[PDB]
Amino acid sequence: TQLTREQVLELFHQRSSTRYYDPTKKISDEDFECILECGRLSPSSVGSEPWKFLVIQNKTLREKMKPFSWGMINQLDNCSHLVVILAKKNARYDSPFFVDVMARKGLNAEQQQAALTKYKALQEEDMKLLENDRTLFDWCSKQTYIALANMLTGASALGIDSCPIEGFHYDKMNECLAEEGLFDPQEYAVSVAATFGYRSRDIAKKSRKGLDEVVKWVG
Amino acid sequence: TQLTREQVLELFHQRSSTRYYDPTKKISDEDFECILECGRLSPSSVGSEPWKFLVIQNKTLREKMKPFSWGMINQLDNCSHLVVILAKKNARYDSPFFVDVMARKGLNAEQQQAALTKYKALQEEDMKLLENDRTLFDWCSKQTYIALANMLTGASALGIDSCPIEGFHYDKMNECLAEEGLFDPQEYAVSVAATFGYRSRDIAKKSRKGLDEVVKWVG
Ligand SMILES: Cc1cc2nc3c(=O)[nH]c(=O)nc-3n(C[C@H](O)[C@H](O)[C@H](O)COP(=O)(O)O)c2cc1C
Ligand SMILES: Cc1cc2nc3c(=O)[nH]c(=O)nc-3n(C[C@H](O)[C@H](O)[C@H](O)COP(=O)(O)O)c2cc1C
Ligand SMILES: O=C(O)c1cccnc1
Ligand SMILES: O=C(O)c1cccnc1
Repeated sequence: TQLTREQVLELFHQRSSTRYYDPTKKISDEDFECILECGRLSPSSVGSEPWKFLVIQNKTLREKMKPFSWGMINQLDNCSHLVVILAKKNARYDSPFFVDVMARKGLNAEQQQAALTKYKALQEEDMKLLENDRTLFDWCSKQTYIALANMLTGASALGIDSCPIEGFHYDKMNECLAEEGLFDPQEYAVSVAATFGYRSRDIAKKSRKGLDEVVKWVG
Repeated sequence: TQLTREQVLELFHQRSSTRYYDPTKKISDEDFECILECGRLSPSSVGSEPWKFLVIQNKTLREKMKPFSWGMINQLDNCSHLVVILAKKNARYDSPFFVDVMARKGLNAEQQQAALTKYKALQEEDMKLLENDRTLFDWCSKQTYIALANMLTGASALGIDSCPIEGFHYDKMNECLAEEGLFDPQEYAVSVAATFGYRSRDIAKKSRKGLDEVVKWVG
């Protein structure tokens, strides 16, 4: 709730990508539930929350991923928890998906038509998202990277290590998960994944570009 | 550095999108540098770190933004600080950008050709990023939304309010900032923005989907 600049900086400095997990250690259900809340409570463009969190504790499913998940093949067997994040497909301003968005905010027929023209201008004019399906999906997939970032940070504040994962064949992971009946492949598609647990090895040297190279002040 | 579940949960409940800032309150330079570090230290796919943070404190430049920034119109006049986050364009596995990435990790000719083979498979086969410029750019822009999320959360743990911003004409924001010579428009393009300051109104309550609607457990 309140931290000092030296605790805040250390909290973001201390989080590291953990590629080797201790299979003997596992996260508590209350610890992981608060990690998932970090995700659920994340902000998202126009309150869209275009995400779904699949928690893959089934061990037969983890083994089936191994062949096309080179980024986490040596993490799938030992991590305590695995999360695959999906992003909403085709979240157009006039889609049922956005009727639910407006409905969660209690919008009358007039409030909805004003919000609808705002969504349209955002998607069609401001960001040019309705050229094809991939650009619109990537917009919701961007929001899911917000939830991903917050789950990593919330985990690291609870002493739990993590690794974000993109190292897998999207097409094969999509098919494997949709054929296992875990989501409707016309409404959602995989966006990014993440492992959680406790490090087995040591945490390496934090390496990033300098602050003076990545910031330009405009005064 | 270490928080309890009540503190972590409260940290993500307390962060809210602030549309109304107190113009008499400014964030100190030391507080704002610690917010910028939160972004700099964020994880990124293959350590790409594909972001640049523009801090727009010039009030003439802010005023030039108001006509096409409906999402931020009143925030531009009262927020303490404004950050426009750029994402790298054309970040192909065989680009100079990725020679810099490999160079910061110190790889020899053998390690660079092995890593280049992994970047190739990741970008071309696994994620299908190389079918046009937009898909490759949107990959880096997803990374920058991680940096965005960490800046919002790091700011709120310091007691500083914020609001992520997508509500603006992107084409016109790219042009306006490139005409001030702030980046090379063939190397970078605007990804997302954020305002920071101290709110003038109180936090309204979280409205999110339930944990039971957005989490699917597979045991
Ligand atoms: C990427 C992104 C862009 C956003 N753009 C704007 C914006 O332009 N203007 C605005 O007022 N709010 C914007 N929001 C704020 C969201 O509406 C807000 O996150 C959501 O309604 C949830 O509220 P909370 O953030 O207050 O929890 C944006 C949020 C995100 C994540
Ligand atoms: C979106 C995303 C995907 C990532 N994918 C993988 C991955 O598949 N496998 C992996 O080992 N690390 C992956 N990483 C970890 C990064 O390589 C790591 O974050 C970065 O190099 C910085 O190191 P640090 O996080 O330990 O500081 C990923 C990171 C991000 C952000
Ligand atoms: O998220 C919002 O509420 C929002 C986004 C863009 C423009 N106006 C509002
Ligand atoms: O970020 C990495 O280190 C990474 C990303 C994808 C696949 N393997 C490694």
